[PDB]
Amino acid sequence: QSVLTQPPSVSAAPGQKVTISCSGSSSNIGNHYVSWYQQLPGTAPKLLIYDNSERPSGIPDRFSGSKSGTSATLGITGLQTGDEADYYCGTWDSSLSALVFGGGTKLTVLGQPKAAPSVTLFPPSSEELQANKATLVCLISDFYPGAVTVAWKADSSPVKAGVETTTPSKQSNNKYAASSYLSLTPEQWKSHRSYSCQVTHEGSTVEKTVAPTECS
Amino acid sequence: EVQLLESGGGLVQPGGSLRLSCAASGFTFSSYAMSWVRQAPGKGLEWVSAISGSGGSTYYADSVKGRFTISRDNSKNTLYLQMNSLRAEDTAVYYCARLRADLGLYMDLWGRGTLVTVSSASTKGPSVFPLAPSSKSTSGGTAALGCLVKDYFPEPVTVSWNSGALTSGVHTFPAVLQSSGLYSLSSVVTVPSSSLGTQTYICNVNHKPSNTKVDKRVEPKSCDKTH
Ligand SMILES: [Cl-]
Ligand SMILES: [Cl-]
Ligand SMILES: [Cl-]
Ligand SMILES: [Cl-]
Ligand SMILES: [Cl-]
Repeated sequence: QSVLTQPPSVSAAPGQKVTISCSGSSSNIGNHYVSWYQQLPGTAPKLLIYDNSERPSGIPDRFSGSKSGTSATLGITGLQTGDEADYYCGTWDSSLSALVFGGGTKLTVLGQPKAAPSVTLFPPSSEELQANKATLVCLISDFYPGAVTVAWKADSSPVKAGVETTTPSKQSNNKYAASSYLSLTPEQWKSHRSYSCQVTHEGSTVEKTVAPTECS
Repeated sequence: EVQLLESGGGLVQPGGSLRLSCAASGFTFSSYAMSWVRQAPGKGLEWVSAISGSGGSTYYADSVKGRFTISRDNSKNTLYLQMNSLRAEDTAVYYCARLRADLGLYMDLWGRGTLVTVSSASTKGPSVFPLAPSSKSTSGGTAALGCLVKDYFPEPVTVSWNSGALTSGVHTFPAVLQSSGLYSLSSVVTVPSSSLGTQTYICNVNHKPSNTKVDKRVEPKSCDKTH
């Protein structure tokens, strides 16, 4: 995925402080200046921090950056709901000859209780199998904060091909849901003993498993 | 004040070509290196290409070398990205960004983005498959059941349940763009397991672009002993 490593998710209540780390190597953060980009939901990224620790006009001093060795850190004090966003670190990498980014961190400003996800896994319907297709549908519901990681397993081996996953969005009850799809051929579906949808939320992984030969 | 505005985004087939522009205003365009950055829907930022103030120097991400060509016209304050041999993986919002280099390299000014969708698809109504309630859910309490609305183009579809008589516990998800070049979404509802013998559950899927409406009955599976 991305060259720089960021935590997927950080959260704290309004008025608290958080830090978001960015881990790299000599050829990127080690030898070059780190910038930070803020992406508010449904907007283009914007420059937050440049030259490791400098603020553009209009960025308040609640926002700070530092770099040491092959790591960088963004600090946010006096957290407020308007800070809720995806944050990306960036730098130059002299070894890839490329501007590189971290994978992004979703910052949640906590406004409701934390809730571990419910995970509902549907095997391919008889009807879809008879149309010669096979989709596993992993429905992930009633969680907060709105940030998950989804991994699919065929028996015990990871599957990366045929995977599509939606960005969490709010349910009527104000908690988050998200969906993930694993697209197989009927041949692939029938030729494994089981498939699993693994969801990682905060300090929990919840995994559901279905089997071609079992009534799910 | 300084601004960037991308255009040229839209639908193009695998193997096809598309050209994006960006118009700059409020500064001396020729004084600044320029950058394209993309973001597949719900994924991270990915740098694509950069170009020196003059044009005489160009840079590319490995993934786009020999397919994309960045260029600019300083007389028209315009940046271009010509994309050729497009692939499904090139599907993304493309942002133009001003690249500063005074001390470190960073992108201080961004456009609003333009979406590029790479699919061979044309108008196609959905297939609707049942997401039958788990046989382990149906013994008591509640059960999740749904509809998988698959293989349609373009967006959107709207989903109701029992012709709008059932709204509590309903969640319709955003669409994904599959490797097929077609959209899929799901709608789910939680219902009393006791009702499953005797209440009918029908998703109602409307795809106005193909004038298709599909009503799909969702029932317990044959293999489920409860039914
Ligand atoms: Cl990267
Ligand atoms: Cl669960
Ligand atoms: Cl089954
Ligand atoms: Cl200027
Ligand atoms: Cl500059």
